[PDB]
Amino acid sequence: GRRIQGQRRGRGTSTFRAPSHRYKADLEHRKVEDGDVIAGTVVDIEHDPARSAPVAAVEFEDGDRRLILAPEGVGVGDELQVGVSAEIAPGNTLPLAEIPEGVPVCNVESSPGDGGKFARASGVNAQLLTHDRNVAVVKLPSGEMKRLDPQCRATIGVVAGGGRTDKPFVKAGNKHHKMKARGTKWPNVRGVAMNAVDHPFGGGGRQHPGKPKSISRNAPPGRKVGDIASKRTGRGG
Amino acid sequence: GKKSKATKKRLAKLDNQNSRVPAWVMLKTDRRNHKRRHWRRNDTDE
Amino acid sequence: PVYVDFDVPADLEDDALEALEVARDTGAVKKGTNETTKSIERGSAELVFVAEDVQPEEIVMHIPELADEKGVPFIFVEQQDDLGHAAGLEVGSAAAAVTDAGEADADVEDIADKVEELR
Amino acid sequence: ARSAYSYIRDAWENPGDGQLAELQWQRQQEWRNEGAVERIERPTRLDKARSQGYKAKQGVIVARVSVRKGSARKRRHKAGRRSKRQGVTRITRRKDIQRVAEERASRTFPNLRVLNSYSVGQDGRQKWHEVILIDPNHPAIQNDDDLSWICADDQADRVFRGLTGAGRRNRGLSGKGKGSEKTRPSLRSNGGKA
RNA sequence: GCUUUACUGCAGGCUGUCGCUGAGGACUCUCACUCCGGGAGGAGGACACCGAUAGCCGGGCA
RNA sequence: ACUCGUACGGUCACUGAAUCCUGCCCAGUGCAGGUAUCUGAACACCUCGUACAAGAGGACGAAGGACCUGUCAACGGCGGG
RNA sequence: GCACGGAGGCGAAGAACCAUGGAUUUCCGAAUGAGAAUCUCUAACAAUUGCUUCGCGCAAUGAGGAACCCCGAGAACUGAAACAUCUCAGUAUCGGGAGGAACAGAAAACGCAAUGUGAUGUCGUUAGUAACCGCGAGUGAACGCGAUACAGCCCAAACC
Ligand SMILES: [Cl-]
Ligand SMILES: [Cl-]
Ligand SMILES: [Cl-]
Ligand SMILES: [K+]
Ligand SMILES: [Mg+2]
Ligand SMILES: [Mg+2]
Ligand SMILES: [Mg+2]
Ligand SMILES: [Mg+2]
Ligand SMILES: [Mg+2]
Ligand SMILES: [Mg+2]
Ligand SMILES: [Mg+2]
Ligand SMILES: [Mg+2]
Ligand SMILES: [Mg+2]
Ligand SMILES: [Mg+2]
Ligand SMILES: [Mg+2]
Ligand SMILES: [Mg+2]
Ligand SMILES: [Mg+2]
Ligand SMILES: [Mg+2]
Ligand SMILES: [Mg+2]
Ligand SMILES: [Mg+2]
Ligand SMILES: [Mg+2]
Ligand SMILES: [Mg+2]
Ligand code: NA
Ligand code: NA
Ligand code: NA
Ligand code: NA
Ligand code: NA
Ligand code: NA
Ligand code: NA
Ligand code: NA
Ligand code: NA
Ligand code: NA
Ligand code: NA
Ligand code: NA
Ligand code: NA
Ligand code: NA
Repeated sequence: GRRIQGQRRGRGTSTFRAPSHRYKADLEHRKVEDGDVIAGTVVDIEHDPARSAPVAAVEFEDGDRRLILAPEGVGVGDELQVGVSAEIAPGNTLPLAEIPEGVPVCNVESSPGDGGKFARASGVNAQLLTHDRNVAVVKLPSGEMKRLDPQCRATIGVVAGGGRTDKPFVKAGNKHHKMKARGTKWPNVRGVAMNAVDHPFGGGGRQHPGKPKSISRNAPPGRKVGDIASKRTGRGG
Repeated sequence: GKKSKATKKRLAKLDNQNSRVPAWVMLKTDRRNHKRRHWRRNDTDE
Repeated sequence: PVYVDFDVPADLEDDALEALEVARDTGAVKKGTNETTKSIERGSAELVFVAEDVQPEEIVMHIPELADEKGVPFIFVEQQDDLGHAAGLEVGSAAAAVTDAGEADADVEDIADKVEELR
Repeated sequence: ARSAYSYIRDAWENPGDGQLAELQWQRQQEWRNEGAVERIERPTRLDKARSQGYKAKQGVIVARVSVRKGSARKRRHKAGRRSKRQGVTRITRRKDIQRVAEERASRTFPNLRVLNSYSVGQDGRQKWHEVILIDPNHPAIQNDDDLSWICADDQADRVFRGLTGAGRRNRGLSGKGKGSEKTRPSLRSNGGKA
């Protein structure tokens, strides 16, 4: 047959790429030699095309102007601090170790100094639970317990823009506009609505999957479609 | 369209190659321009 | 480095090269790793020199143990061009051998003893 | 008595033992950071180089080349093929890694000609070889009775035509008797069956 | 052309083994190697990656 | 490539606004988890064989399978008496 | 000039014509200062190399050629009255490269087993033999011999 859509993706052609040239900034924590004396002022609050959430422009004492992952409750004029000695207030960045437990955090680093990887989408947050001279247990938004190096820097507060998911798109047109800002092919044609040659679920006099939808982890690309290595399906039980 | 100096030189040449075999040549050889390109019925390169 | 098992103090190295220079003018000297090797093998070696800035190291790796199973004394030298110049060459030399000193057997003998003591 | 050279050689019979072992464990670290073709002032194996024609002289050059280990990097068939020709994983090239290395070097020095090459070890994913090249245009070589032969026009791009030592063994030209029916005088004149 | 529990194979995935690969049936370490860090240095570590091979799955493809 | 992205994400599928709803079935097929015991290749190892070798056998046993379990908004099924 | 017109001209100062050698030889073109559909913009071996007075100072490479030659990559139709090994075939085609010819070549050979031959190509033969093969269809040498032409040498190391 022909390569399925999932396979056309990987080639990275225009249709599948994200409009990178239209993006603003790669939101990452700053690199401080050490000390914490690094502080800056919020200059403006801008919209981030890549995340559908706000982001804050900040000017640092050392003339550095950079956009930053804005937590909720950060306004123009506010003073933010990034370092080991950072104060413990919303918008400030400092290693998990210096952070008190029970405090919601966002934009958490997986490796000290990697700039932040976890908890960065609209209104999400991580929850620093345990400390130690070795491990810093954090609970990510998915609910998983992640052991982390306490030297990993993070930002206090929940990400801005919370609740974005509460409103329905209502119409195709709205989906369309959002989709246009992401690296994604949209709308979606069902496999069963295709021809045998185009998808493992294609063909037939009527529409229905040909075989069972749960597919093995070992299935090859071109065939791994439907419910990938599902441990269970349905709602029952 | 906008032509370059070179294109213009080539068009000029084609226009020239489009002239007739002079009268005297007919006499000098005791007796056709196989390159008669019409602007409408024919087509030039480029 | 891999064939170097002890460090020769700058001063010692200086005295050693000094001895070598007179050795060429009074007694006899062998310049070049191949010629040094045959000395150690033929026994006609009293003191052999080996540079430490030799690349590749294979060119000399053998000198130590060979000299040790032959009872011949050897000393290390940081530079390679200094050993070559001290031997009287306009070029460098990875190894040199004092084949019968000359008006320096006293120093050589001592330098040998100093190294032995230097372990 | 033994030449000093004999010692370099005797060491390289067991590159995984003794001082040479520790030496390699160190070098490769630097090598894995160098490029694909690095020119070097001195051969890592003097005895071998000299044995193969090397000479501390103007116009004689040496270079270490790195090449990946393993079978052919082959793309699977994109059209009909009988089962016999659908292979990918077990297919190996007919040119050995050493020749690949000799060619990568010669291309790097367009004006030079390959003289010979030898192995200098390998880690788990690549092999290194040192190639000896010659400047057929330098008078220091055009006047050398033991090398000026490589200056002749018909020696141009000799590595690409298999005229190298490794090139000739790989062409199955070692045996002068039985077994070399389809190799000598050339693979191509024998309809490519050797 | 297409399908599948048709025949035969071929990619791919999983898994064992050998090489890279080192010090003291469960374990510590650091020095290769990998990753984070501008760097100092951190994490990981003889595993992973990669090369070779073996068993299983394998209309994704011939 | 996704990705100047990080689960309020994005990938793979099914159904197809709203409203009232969505029963029974895990035997088969699929997927997933577990597994005393059984089965399970090659290297290394042991025995026999061979002044070596081919070869035969043994010990050990990974994934996988048997076996057990979970799962149908998973493929699908919902009869005769 | 082909090219046999009109006008006019050149040649005994030996023209035309032919041979060899030299002068001139625009732009693009490997195309090389940079850019470009044959043009343009502000001193140029661009790029990769060798030597090096370490300065592009001295040099090299690049591209072409009817096929031939050498080194790599490598099908399928077809034949087997289907078809998978096999066959078509190491063919077609593709990548890299040399020369006027390439390649090969002075035995770690042969093995008419010998008290024998004596670098290598090629031609004739050996022979559709030995050998391979769903032992099917098919595939398929060599030594030797008769010829052609003949040619044998240099390093590494020892010792200096
Ligand atoms: Cl969305
Ligand atoms: Cl060459
Ligand atoms: Cl004979
Ligand atoms: K066929
Ligand atoms: Mg980023
Ligand atoms: Mg939704
Ligand atoms: Mg788009
Ligand atoms: Mg749809
Ligand atoms: Mg349809
Ligand atoms: Mg299909
Ligand atoms: Mg339907
Ligand atoms: Mg349906
Ligand atoms: Mg006109
Ligand atoms: Mg020939
Ligand atoms: Mg990296
Ligand atoms: Mg098929
Ligand atoms: Mg130009
Ligand atoms: Mg047939
Ligand atoms: Mg038949
Ligand atoms: Mg054949
Ligand atoms: Mg024979
Ligand atoms: Mg000589
Ligand atoms: Na279908
Ligand atoms: Na026209
Ligand atoms: Na070359
Ligand atoms: Na063959
Ligand atoms: Na059709
Ligand atoms: Na069932
Ligand atoms: Na079931
Ligand atoms: Na001319
Ligand atoms: Na040039
Ligand atoms: Na220059
Ligand atoms: Na037929
Ligand atoms: Na048929
Ligand atoms: Na067959
Ligand atoms: Na006879």
